[PDB]
Amino acid sequence: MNIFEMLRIDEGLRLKIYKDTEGYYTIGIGHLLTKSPSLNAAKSELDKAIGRNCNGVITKDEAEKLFNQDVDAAVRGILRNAKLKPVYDSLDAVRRCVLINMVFQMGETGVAGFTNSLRMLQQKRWDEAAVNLAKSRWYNQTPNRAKRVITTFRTGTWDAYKNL
Repeated sequence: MNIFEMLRIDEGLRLKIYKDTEGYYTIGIGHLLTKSPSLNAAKSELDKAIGRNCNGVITKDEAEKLFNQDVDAAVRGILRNAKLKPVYDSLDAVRRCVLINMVFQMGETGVAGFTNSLRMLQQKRWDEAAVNLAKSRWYNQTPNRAKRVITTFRTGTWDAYKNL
C-alpha cells in the first residue's frame, strides 16, 4: 500500500465534474476546482487546469496527471511548512503517508491548525492523539475516512485500508 492507493481509496475517481462532500466542484481523484457556486466558474478552472476545452469531462490519464501534481504539491507543502515539517520528520513511513493524506484533503493551513494533535504525534503519544483528532469538525463530517486515518496514526500499519 502506498500514498496513491491510499488516497485513491479515500477519494475515489470521477471523470465528470461533481460536488464533493462540502458541495464544492471537484473532478478526478479529489481535485478541488473551485469553491464557487458556479458550474461555469468550475468548467473554466478545469480547462485552465487541463490545457484543453473539456466541457466538464476528462480522461483517466488527465485525472491521474492532476493526481500526481496534487500529491507532489502536498508533500512539498508539508516540507516548506514550519509547523508541519518537524512532525513529518519525526514520523515513521506509514504515519508520514497519513499526514500527507490529511494535507491533501484539508490543506496545509488546515492541518497546521491541529496544534495539540501535532504535538502529540510528535511525542508519539498515538492513543492520545487519536482521541484529540476525533474532536473536530473534520471527523464529524467524514467519520469513516477520519476513522481510517486516525486508526492508521494509532497503529502505524495499513490494516484500515486492507479491508478496502
